[PDB]
Amino acid sequence: NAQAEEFKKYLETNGIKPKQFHKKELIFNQWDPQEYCIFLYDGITKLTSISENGTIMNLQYYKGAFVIMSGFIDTETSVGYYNLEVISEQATAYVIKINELKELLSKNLTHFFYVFQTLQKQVSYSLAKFNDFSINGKLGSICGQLLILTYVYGKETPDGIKITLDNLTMQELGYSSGIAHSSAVSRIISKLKQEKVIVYKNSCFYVQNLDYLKRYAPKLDEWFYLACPATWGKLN
Amino acid sequence: NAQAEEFKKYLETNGIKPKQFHKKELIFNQWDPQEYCIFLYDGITKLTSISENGTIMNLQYYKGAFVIMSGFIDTETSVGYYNLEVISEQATAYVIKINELKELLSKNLTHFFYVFQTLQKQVSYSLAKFNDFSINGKLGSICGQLLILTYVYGKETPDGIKITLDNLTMQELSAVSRIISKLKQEKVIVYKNSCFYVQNLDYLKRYAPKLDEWFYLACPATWGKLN
Ligand SMILES: COc1c(Cc2cccc3ccccc23)cc(=O)n2c1SC[C@H]2C(=O)O
Ligand code: NA
Ligand code: NA
Repeated sequence: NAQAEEFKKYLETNGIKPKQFHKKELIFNQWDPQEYCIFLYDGITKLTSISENGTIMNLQYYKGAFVIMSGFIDTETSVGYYNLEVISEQATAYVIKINELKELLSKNLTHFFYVFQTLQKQVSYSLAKFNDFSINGKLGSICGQLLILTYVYGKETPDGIKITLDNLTMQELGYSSGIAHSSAVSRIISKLKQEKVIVYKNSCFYVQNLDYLKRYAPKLDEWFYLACPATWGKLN
Repeated sequence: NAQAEEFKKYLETNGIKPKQFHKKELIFNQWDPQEYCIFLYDGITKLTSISENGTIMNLQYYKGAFVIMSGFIDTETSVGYYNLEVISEQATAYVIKINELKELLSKNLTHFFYVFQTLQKQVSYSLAKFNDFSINGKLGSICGQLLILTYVYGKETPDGIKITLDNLTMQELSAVSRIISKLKQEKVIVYKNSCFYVQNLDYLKRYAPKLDEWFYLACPATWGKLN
Protein backbone atom coordinates (compact mmCIF):
# COMPACT_ATOMS: atom_id res chain seq x y z
CA ASN A 1 0.00 0.00 0.00
CA ALA A 2 1.85 3.01 -1.38
CA GLN A 3 0.41 5.85 0.69
CA ALA A 4 0.61 3.81 3.90
CA GLU A 5 4.37 3.40 3.46
CA GLU A 6 4.73 7.13 2.76
CA PHE A 7 2.99 7.85 6.08
CA LYS A 8 5.23 5.39 7.95
CA LYS A 9 8.27 7.26 6.61
CA TYR A 10 6.83 10.60 7.72
CA LEU A 11 6.39 9.37 11.28
CA GLU A 12 9.77 7.66 11.62
CA THR A 13 11.54 10.69 10.11
CA ASN A 14 9.94 12.68 12.94
CA GLY A 15 11.04 10.29 15.66
CA ILE A 16 7.92 8.16 16.09
CA LYS A 17 8.81 4.49 16.75
CA PRO A 18 6.69 1.42 15.99
CA LYS A 19 5.39 -0.47 19.01
CA GLN A 20 4.56 -4.17 19.19
CA PHE A 21 1.41 -5.44 20.90
CA HIS A 22 0.16 -8.96 21.45
CA LYS A 23 -3.30 -10.47 21.36
CA LYS A 24 -5.70 -9.11 24.01
CA GLU A 25 -3.72 -5.94 24.78
CA LEU A 26 -5.46 -2.56 24.61
CA ILE A 27 -3.61 -0.06 22.42
CA PHE A 28 -5.80 2.61 23.99
CA ASN A 29 -8.52 2.25 26.64
CA GLN A 30 -11.81 3.87 27.67
CA TRP A 31 -10.58 4.97 31.16
CA ASP A 32 -7.53 6.92 30.05
CA PRO A 33 -7.81 10.75 30.20
CA GLN A 34 -5.09 11.08 27.51
CA GLU A 35 -6.25 10.56 23.91
CA TYR A 36 -4.18 9.31 21.01
CA CYS A 37 -3.86 8.92 17.27
CA ILE A 38 -3.03 5.29 16.39
CA PHE A 39 -1.40 4.41 13.09
CA LEU A 40 -2.07 0.69 12.96
CA TYR A 41 0.57 -0.53 10.53
CA ASP A 42 0.09 -4.29 10.77
CA GLY A 43 -2.33 -6.60 12.58
CA ILE A 44 -6.06 -6.82 13.28
CA THR A 45 -7.88 -4.93 16.02
CA LYS A 46 -11.43 -4.33 17.24
CA LEU A 47 -13.04 -1.32 18.87
CA THR A 48 -14.94 -2.21 22.04
CA SER A 49 -17.08 -0.55 24.68
CA ILE A 50 -17.35 -2.14 28.13
CA SER A 51 -20.46 -1.44 30.21
CA GLU A 52 -20.67 -1.05 33.99
CA ASN A 53 -22.05 -4.60 34.33
CA GLY A 54 -19.01 -5.85 32.40
CA THR A 55 -20.65 -6.74 29.09
CA ILE A 56 -18.28 -6.20 26.16
CA MET A 57 -19.68 -4.72 22.94
CA ASN A 58 -17.72 -5.22 19.71
CA LEU A 59 -18.20 -2.10 17.61
CA GLN A 60 -15.80 -2.22 14.67
CA TYR A 61 -12.84 -4.10 13.23
CA TYR A 62 -9.69 -2.67 11.64
CA LYS A 63 -6.67 -4.16 9.86
CA GLY A 64 -3.37 -2.47 9.23
CA ALA A 65 -2.75 -0.14 7.62
CA PHE A 66 -5.38 2.21 9.14
CA VAL A 67 -5.68 5.21 11.46
CA ILE A 68 -7.82 5.33 14.62
CA MET A 69 -8.11 8.46 16.74
CA SER A 70 -9.51 8.20 20.26
CA GLY A 71 -9.89 11.97 20.65
CA PHE A 72 -11.14 14.91 18.61
CA ILE A 73 -8.30 16.63 16.79
CA ASP A 74 -9.37 20.10 17.95
CA THR A 75 -10.50 19.63 21.58
CA GLU A 76 -8.27 16.57 22.21
CA THR A 77 -11.10 15.04 24.27
CA SER A 78 -12.64 11.60 23.84
CA VAL A 79 -14.80 10.76 20.82
CA GLY A 80 -16.40 7.96 22.85
CA TYR A 81 -15.54 5.55 25.65
CA TYR A 82 -13.71 3.00 23.52
CA ASN A 83 -10.87 0.45 23.70
CA LEU A 84 -8.74 -0.74 20.78
CA GLU A 85 -8.07 -4.43 21.40
CA VAL A 86 -5.53 -6.53 19.47
CA ILE A 87 -7.08 -9.72 18.11
CA SER A 88 -4.27 -10.94 15.85
CA GLU A 89 -1.37 -12.66 17.62
CA GLN A 90 0.84 -9.61 17.08
CA ALA A 91 0.19 -6.09 15.89
CA THR A 92 2.41 -3.10 15.15
CA ALA A 93 1.26 0.47 15.76
CA TYR A 94 2.57 4.01 16.04
CA VAL A 95 1.02 5.73 19.05
CA ILE A 96 0.88 9.54 19.08
CA LYS A 97 -0.50 11.83 21.77
CA ILE A 98 -3.14 14.01 20.11
CA ASN A 99 -1.49 17.30 21.12
CA GLU A 100 1.86 16.12 19.73
CA LEU A 101 0.09 15.11 16.51
CA LYS A 102 -1.05 18.66 15.73
CA GLU A 103 2.50 20.02 15.97
CA LEU A 104 3.17 17.63 13.05
CA LEU A 105 0.08 17.08 10.84
CA SER A 106 0.28 20.84 10.18
CA LYS A 107 3.71 21.15 8.53
CA ASN A 108 2.57 18.61 5.93
CA LEU A 109 -0.31 18.66 3.48
CA THR A 110 -0.05 15.14 2.03
CA HIS A 111 -0.02 13.38 5.42
CA PHE A 112 -2.88 15.38 6.85
CA PHE A 113 -4.81 14.23 3.77
CA TYR A 114 -3.99 10.55 4.15
CA VAL A 115 -5.64 10.51 7.59
CA PHE A 116 -8.53 12.68 6.39
CA GLN A 117 -9.35 10.22 3.62
CA THR A 118 -9.18 7.24 5.99
CA LEU A 119 -11.92 8.81 8.10
CA GLN A 120 -13.89 9.31 4.88
CA LYS A 121 -13.52 5.59 4.06
CA GLN A 122 -14.76 4.71 7.51
CA VAL A 123 -17.82 6.98 7.33
CA SER A 124 -18.82 5.39 4.03
CA TYR A 125 -18.01 1.90 5.32
CA SER A 126 -20.55 2.16 8.15
CA LEU A 127 -23.18 3.63 5.81
CA ALA A 128 -22.75 0.75 3.36
CA LYS A 129 -23.03 -1.89 6.10
CA PHE A 130 -26.19 -0.14 7.33
CA ASN A 131 -27.71 -0.07 3.86
CA ASP A 132 -27.02 -3.79 3.37
CA PHE A 133 -28.47 -4.60 6.78
CA SER A 134 -31.56 -2.49 6.09
CA ILE A 135 -32.28 -4.45 2.90
CA ASN A 136 -31.09 -8.02 3.55
CA GLY A 137 -31.00 -8.11 7.36
CA LYS A 138 -28.57 -10.48 9.05
CA LEU A 139 -27.87 -12.34 5.80
CA GLY A 140 -26.61 -9.06 4.33
CA SER A 141 -24.36 -8.46 7.33
CA ILE A 142 -22.85 -11.95 7.23
CA CYS A 143 -22.44 -11.89 3.45
CA GLY A 144 -20.71 -8.52 3.65
CA GLN A 145 -18.31 -9.86 6.27
CA LEU A 146 -17.46 -12.93 4.20
CA LEU A 147 -17.11 -10.66 1.15
CA ILE A 148 -14.58 -8.55 3.08
CA LEU A 149 -12.69 -11.66 4.13
CA THR A 150 -12.66 -12.97 0.56
CA TYR A 151 -11.31 -9.75 -0.96
CA VAL A 152 -8.65 -9.14 1.69
CA TYR A 153 -7.54 -12.66 2.63
CA GLY A 154 -8.68 -14.91 -0.23
CA LYS A 155 -6.29 -17.25 -2.03
CA GLU A 156 -7.26 -19.22 -5.14
CA THR A 157 -7.28 -23.00 -4.58
CA PRO A 158 -9.08 -25.89 -6.29
CA ASP A 159 -11.56 -26.03 -3.38
CA GLY A 160 -12.64 -22.43 -4.08
CA ILE A 161 -11.28 -19.19 -2.61
CA LYS A 162 -9.72 -20.15 0.71
CA ILE A 163 -10.00 -17.60 3.52
CA THR A 164 -6.43 -17.58 4.82
CA LEU A 165 -7.14 -16.77 8.45
CA ASP A 166 -6.14 -19.29 11.12
CA ASN A 167 -7.97 -18.24 14.30
CA LEU A 168 -11.26 -17.26 12.65
CA THR A 169 -14.13 -18.34 14.90
CA MET A 170 -17.84 -18.68 14.18
CA GLN A 171 -18.23 -16.24 17.08
CA GLU A 172 -15.71 -13.66 15.85
CA LEU A 173 -17.49 -13.76 12.49
CA GLY A 174 -20.81 -12.93 14.15
CA TYR A 175 -19.38 -10.05 16.19
CA SER A 176 -17.74 -8.69 13.03
CA SER A 177 -21.19 -8.84 11.37
CA GLY A 178 -23.03 -7.24 14.31
CA ILE A 179 -24.74 -10.49 15.39
CA ALA A 180 -24.06 -11.39 19.02
CA HIS A 181 -25.55 -14.92 19.33
CA SER A 182 -23.98 -18.02 17.79
CA SER A 183 -27.48 -19.36 17.06
CA ALA A 184 -28.20 -16.81 14.33
CA VAL A 185 -24.69 -17.15 12.88
CA SER A 186 -24.81 -20.95 12.65
CA ARG A 187 -28.32 -20.82 11.16
CA ILE A 188 -27.17 -18.52 8.36
CA ILE A 189 -23.83 -20.32 7.98
CA SER A 190 -25.87 -23.52 7.68
CA LYS A 191 -27.95 -22.21 4.78
CA LEU A 192 -24.83 -20.89 3.05
CA LYS A 193 -23.15 -24.30 3.08
CA GLN A 194 -26.53 -25.81 2.19
CA GLU A 195 -26.88 -23.51 -0.83
CA LYS A 196 -23.24 -24.36 -1.73
CA VAL A 197 -21.98 -20.81 -1.12
CA ILE A 198 -19.42 -21.68 1.58
CA VAL A 199 -17.69 -24.90 2.63
CA TYR A 200 -15.49 -25.77 5.61
CA LYS A 201 -12.36 -27.87 5.15
CA ASN A 202 -8.95 -28.03 6.81
CA SER A 203 -9.82 -25.49 9.52
CA CYS A 204 -10.38 -22.79 6.85
CA PHE A 205 -13.45 -21.44 5.08
CA TYR A 206 -13.56 -21.80 1.30
CA VAL A 207 -15.85 -19.59 -0.80
CA GLN A 208 -17.32 -21.27 -3.85
CA ASN A 209 -20.10 -18.87 -4.97
CA LEU A 210 -18.60 -15.39 -4.69
CA ASP A 211 -21.41 -13.94 -6.82
CA TYR A 212 -23.89 -14.85 -4.07
CA LEU A 213 -22.08 -12.75 -1.44
CA LYS A 214 -22.01 -9.83 -3.87
CA ARG A 215 -25.76 -10.21 -4.39
CA TYR A 216 -26.65 -9.79 -0.72
CA ALA A 217 -23.95 -7.26 0.29
CA PRO A 218 -24.31 -4.96 -2.73
CA LYS A 219 -23.55 -1.64 -1.08
CA LEU A 220 -20.51 -3.01 0.72
CA ASP A 221 -19.34 -4.38 -2.62
CA GLU A 222 -19.90 -0.88 -4.04
CA TRP A 223 -17.83 0.51 -1.16
CA PHE A 224 -14.98 -1.90 -1.96
CA TYR A 225 -15.03 -0.87 -5.62
CA LEU A 226 -15.06 2.85 -4.82
CA ALA A 227 -12.64 2.88 -1.87
CA CYS A 228 -10.33 -0.12 -2.57
CA PRO A 229 -10.36 -0.57 -6.37
CA ALA A 230 -6.97 -2.32 -6.59
CA THR A 231 -8.08 -5.05 -4.16
CA TRP A 232 -11.61 -5.29 -5.54
CA GLY A 233 -10.23 -5.83 -9.04
CA LYS A 234 -8.36 -9.00 -8.06
CA LEU A 235 -11.70 -10.83 -8.00
CA ASN A 236 -13.83 -8.91 -10.52
CA ASN B 1 -21.43 27.84 16.27
CA ALA B 2 -18.05 29.62 16.11
CA GLN B 3 -15.72 27.27 14.20
CA ALA B 4 -18.43 27.29 11.50
CA GLU B 5 -18.99 31.04 11.30
CA GLU B 6 -15.22 31.36 10.99
CA PHE B 7 -15.39 28.78 8.21
CA LYS B 8 -18.14 30.65 6.39
CA LYS B 9 -15.95 33.76 6.47
CA TYR B 10 -12.94 31.82 5.14
CA LEU B 11 -15.04 30.66 2.16
CA GLU B 12 -16.19 34.19 1.34
CA THR B 13 -12.61 35.48 1.70
CA ASN B 14 -11.72 33.11 -1.13
CA GLY B 15 -14.77 34.24 -3.05
CA ILE B 16 -17.31 31.42 -2.59
CA LYS B 17 -20.96 32.58 -2.64
CA PRO B 18 -23.81 30.72 -0.91
CA LYS B 19 -26.47 28.94 -2.94
CA GLN B 20 -30.11 28.48 -1.93
CA PHE B 21 -32.05 25.24 -2.32
CA HIS B 22 -35.68 24.32 -1.72
CA LYS B 23 -37.31 21.20 -0.35
CA LYS B 24 -36.91 18.02 -2.45
CA GLU B 25 -33.97 19.45 -4.42
CA LEU B 26 -30.66 17.57 -4.60
CA ILE B 27 -27.55 19.55 -3.63
CA PHE B 28 -25.50 16.69 -5.08
CA ASN B 29 -26.52 13.47 -6.80
CA GLN B 30 -25.16 9.99 -7.44
CA TRP B 31 -24.88 10.36 -11.26
CA ASP B 32 -22.68 13.46 -11.45
CA PRO B 33 -19.02 12.71 -12.34
CA GLN B 34 -17.89 15.80 -10.40
CA GLU B 35 -17.76 15.39 -6.61
CA TYR B 36 -18.17 18.21 -4.12
CA CYS B 37 -17.67 19.53 -0.65
CA ILE B 38 -20.94 20.92 0.70
CA PHE B 39 -20.74 23.38 3.56
CA LEU B 40 -24.34 23.16 4.70
CA TYR B 41 -24.87 26.41 6.50
CA ASP B 42 -28.62 26.43 7.23
CA GLY B 43 -31.41 23.89 6.87
CA ILE B 44 -31.96 20.14 7.06
CA THR B 45 -30.90 17.52 4.50
CA LYS B 46 -30.87 13.75 4.15
CA LEU B 47 -28.43 11.40 2.47
CA THR B 48 -30.22 8.92 0.23
CA SER B 49 -29.35 5.84 -1.80
CA ILE B 50 -31.19 3.86 -4.48
CA SER B 51 -31.16 0.07 -4.65
CA GLU B 52 -31.24 -1.77 -7.98
CA ASN B 53 -35.06 -2.07 -7.86
CA GLY B 54 -35.78 1.67 -7.59
CA THR B 55 -36.37 1.92 -3.84
CA ILE B 56 -35.09 5.02 -1.99
CA MET B 57 -33.19 4.43 1.26
CA ASN B 58 -32.73 7.21 3.83
CA LEU B 59 -29.26 6.82 5.32
CA GLN B 60 -28.37 9.90 7.33
CA TYR B 61 -29.72 13.32 8.32
CA TYR B 62 -27.61 16.49 8.45
CA LYS B 63 -28.44 19.98 9.69
CA GLY B 64 -26.54 23.22 9.21
CA ALA B 65 -23.85 23.96 10.08
CA PHE B 66 -22.06 20.83 8.86
CA VAL B 67 -19.79 19.57 6.10
CA ILE B 68 -20.77 16.75 3.71
CA MET B 69 -18.21 15.56 1.14
CA SER B 70 -19.33 13.39 -1.79
CA GLY B 71 -15.80 12.58 -2.93
CA PHE B 72 -12.52 11.47 -1.36
CA ILE B 73 -10.22 14.39 -0.67
CA ASP B 74 -7.21 12.78 -2.41
CA THR B 75 -8.60 10.82 -5.36
CA GLU B 76 -11.64 13.12 -5.81
CA THR B 77 -13.78 10.06 -6.68
CA SER B 78 -17.14 9.10 -5.16
CA VAL B 79 -17.32 7.89 -1.57
CA GLY B 80 -20.57 6.13 -2.54
CA TYR B 81 -23.64 6.48 -4.73
CA TYR B 82 -25.45 9.04 -2.65
CA ASN B 83 -27.71 12.04 -3.10
CA LEU B 84 -28.14 14.93 -0.65
CA GLU B 85 -31.83 15.95 -0.56
CA VAL B 86 -33.25 19.05 1.14
CA ILE B 87 -36.08 18.36 3.57
CA SER B 88 -36.54 21.74 5.22
CA GLU B 89 -38.41 24.33 3.16
CA GLN B 90 -35.12 26.07 2.29
CA ALA B 91 -31.45 25.36 2.82
CA THR B 92 -28.34 27.48 2.33
CA ALA B 93 -25.09 25.81 1.29
CA TYR B 94 -21.67 26.58 -0.09
CA VAL B 95 -20.80 24.16 -2.90
CA ILE B 96 -17.10 23.57 -3.59
CA LYS B 97 -15.43 21.33 -6.14
CA ILE B 98 -13.47 18.67 -4.28
CA ASN B 99 -10.04 19.57 -5.67
CA GLU B 100 -10.47 23.16 -4.49
CA LEU B 101 -11.04 22.04 -0.91
CA LYS B 102 -7.50 20.65 -0.69
CA GLU B 103 -6.08 24.03 -1.63
CA LEU B 104 -8.15 25.89 0.95
CA LEU B 105 -7.55 23.45 3.80
CA SER B 106 -3.83 23.20 2.93
CA LYS B 107 -3.32 26.88 3.72
CA ASN B 108 -5.20 27.24 7.03
CA LEU B 109 -4.74 24.73 9.83
CA THR B 110 -7.70 26.01 11.86
CA HIS B 111 -10.20 25.20 9.12
CA PHE B 112 -8.57 21.91 8.22
CA PHE B 113 -9.13 20.85 11.84
CA TYR B 114 -12.74 22.05 11.70
CA VAL B 115 -13.54 19.88 8.68
CA PHE B 116 -11.49 16.94 9.96
CA GLN B 117 -13.48 17.07 13.18
CA THR B 118 -16.82 16.88 11.31
CA LEU B 119 -15.71 13.55 9.90
CA GLN B 120 -14.77 12.49 13.43
CA LYS B 121 -18.28 13.42 14.61
CA GLN B 122 -19.82 11.33 11.82
CA VAL B 123 -17.69 8.29 12.61
CA SER B 124 -18.44 8.41 16.34
CA TYR B 125 -22.09 9.19 15.67
CA SER B 126 -22.54 6.03 13.60
CA LEU B 127 -20.75 3.96 16.21
CA ALA B 128 -23.03 5.23 18.97
CA LYS B 129 -26.18 4.58 16.92
CA PHE B 130 -24.98 1.05 16.17
CA ASN B 131 -24.24 0.46 19.85
CA ASP B 132 -27.75 1.63 20.79
CA PHE B 133 -29.39 -0.44 18.05
CA SER B 134 -27.33 -3.45 19.12
CA ILE B 135 -28.78 -3.11 22.63
CA ASN B 136 -32.40 -1.92 22.17
CA GLY B 137 -33.15 -2.53 18.50
CA LYS B 138 -35.29 0.01 16.68
CA LEU B 139 -36.52 1.47 19.98
CA GLY B 140 -32.94 2.57 20.66
CA SER B 141 -32.63 4.09 17.19
CA ILE B 142 -35.93 5.95 17.54
CA CYS B 143 -35.28 7.15 21.08
CA GLY B 144 -31.90 8.36 19.87
CA GLN B 145 -33.30 10.35 16.99
CA LEU B 146 -35.82 11.99 19.33
CA LEU B 147 -33.08 12.62 21.88
CA ILE B 148 -30.97 14.44 19.32
CA LEU B 149 -33.99 16.49 18.20
CA THR B 150 -34.66 17.37 21.84
CA TYR B 151 -31.12 18.57 22.51
CA VAL B 152 -30.83 20.48 19.24
CA TYR B 153 -34.29 22.06 18.95
CA GLY B 154 -35.57 21.78 22.51
CA LYS B 155 -36.59 24.67 24.75
CA GLU B 156 -37.65 24.25 28.37
CA THR B 157 -41.23 25.35 29.05
CA PRO B 158 -43.88 24.67 31.72
CA ASP B 159 -45.37 21.94 29.50
CA GLY B 160 -41.95 20.29 29.10
CA ILE B 161 -39.21 20.54 26.48
CA LYS B 162 -40.89 22.08 23.45
CA ILE B 163 -39.49 20.98 20.09
CA THR B 164 -39.21 24.21 18.09
CA LEU B 165 -39.46 22.68 14.64
CA ASP B 166 -42.47 23.21 12.43
CA ASN B 167 -44.80 20.24 12.26
CA LEU B 168 -43.93 20.05 8.54
CA THR B 169 -40.30 19.06 9.02
CA MET B 170 -41.39 16.97 12.01
CA GLN B 171 -43.46 14.86 9.61
CA GLU B 172 -40.61 14.40 7.10
CA LEU B 173 -38.93 12.39 9.88
CA SER B 174 -44.15 1.09 9.26
CA ALA B 175 -42.89 -0.51 12.45
CA VAL B 176 -41.50 3.00 13.10
CA SER B 177 -44.94 4.62 13.25
CA ARG B 178 -45.88 2.07 15.90
CA ILE B 179 -42.83 2.84 18.05
CA ILE B 180 -43.45 6.59 17.83
CA SER B 181 -47.13 6.26 18.75
CA LYS B 182 -46.28 4.08 21.75
CA LEU B 183 -43.97 6.83 23.04
CA LYS B 184 -46.85 9.25 22.57
CA GLN B 185 -49.32 6.94 24.27
CA GLU B 186 -46.91 6.62 27.21
CA LYS B 187 -46.49 10.44 27.38
CA VAL B 188 -42.76 10.47 26.61
CA ILE B 189 -43.65 13.09 23.98
CA VAL B 190 -46.99 14.86 23.91
CA TYR B 191 -49.12 16.92 21.54
CA LYS B 192 -50.48 20.07 23.14
CA ASN B 193 -51.79 23.30 21.67
CA SER B 194 -50.37 22.62 18.20
CA CYS B 195 -46.81 21.79 19.38
CA PHE B 196 -44.89 18.75 20.68
CA TYR B 197 -43.25 18.52 24.10
CA VAL B 198 -40.82 15.98 25.51
CA GLN B 199 -42.07 15.20 28.98
CA ASN B 200 -39.88 12.18 29.76
CA LEU B 201 -36.29 13.00 28.75
CA ASP B 202 -35.02 10.30 31.13
CA TYR B 203 -36.79 7.61 29.07
CA LEU B 204 -35.05 8.73 25.88
CA LYS B 205 -31.70 8.77 27.69
CA ARG B 206 -32.32 5.30 29.07
CA TYR B 207 -32.78 3.62 25.69
CA ALA B 208 -30.25 5.67 23.67
CA PRO B 209 -27.44 5.80 26.23
CA LYS B 210 -24.56 5.73 23.81
CA LEU B 211 -25.96 8.52 21.64
CA ASP B 212 -26.54 10.49 24.87
CA GLU B 213 -22.83 10.02 25.67
CA TRP B 214 -21.94 11.04 22.11
CA PHE B 215 -23.82 14.32 22.51
CA TYR B 216 -22.18 14.92 25.88
CA LEU B 217 -18.72 14.31 24.38
CA ALA B 218 -19.31 16.03 21.02
CA CYS B 219 -21.51 18.99 22.11
CA PRO B 220 -21.05 19.42 25.88
CA ALA B 221 -22.56 22.89 26.19
CA THR B 222 -25.74 21.96 24.35
CA TRP B 223 -26.02 18.69 26.27
CA GLY B 224 -25.64 20.65 29.49
CA LYS B 225 -28.56 23.01 28.85
CA LEU B 226 -31.13 20.24 29.31
CA ASN B 227 -29.27 18.15 31.88
C1 LIG C 1 -23.28 -5.18 10.17
O1 LIG C 1 -23.51 -3.97 10.98
C2 LIG C 1 -22.46 -3.11 11.16
C3 LIG C 1 -22.62 -1.78 10.66
C4 LIG C 1 -23.89 -1.33 9.93
C5 LIG C 1 -25.05 -1.03 10.79
C6 LIG C 1 -26.03 -2.01 10.95
C7 LIG C 1 -27.16 -1.79 11.75
C8 LIG C 1 -27.34 -0.58 12.39
C9 LIG C 1 -26.37 0.44 12.24
C10 LIG C 1 -26.55 1.68 12.89
C11 LIG C 1 -25.62 2.68 12.76
C12 LIG C 1 -24.50 2.47 11.97
C13 LIG C 1 -24.30 1.28 11.32
C14 LIG C 1 -25.23 0.21 11.43
C15 LIG C 1 -21.55 -0.94 10.86
C16 LIG C 1 -20.31 -1.30 11.53
O2 LIG C 1 -19.37 -0.53 11.69
N1 LIG C 1 -20.23 -2.63 12.01
C17 LIG C 1 -21.31 -3.50 11.81
S1 LIG C 1 -20.99 -5.08 12.48
C18 LIG C 1 -19.47 -4.52 13.27
C19 LIG C 1 -19.02 -3.28 12.54
C20 LIG C 1 -18.02 -3.63 11.44
O3 LIG C 1 -18.56 -3.84 10.33
O4 LIG C 1 -16.81 -3.71 11.67
NA1 NA D 1 -9.20 6.72 25.72
NA1 NA E 1 -22.01 12.74 -6.62
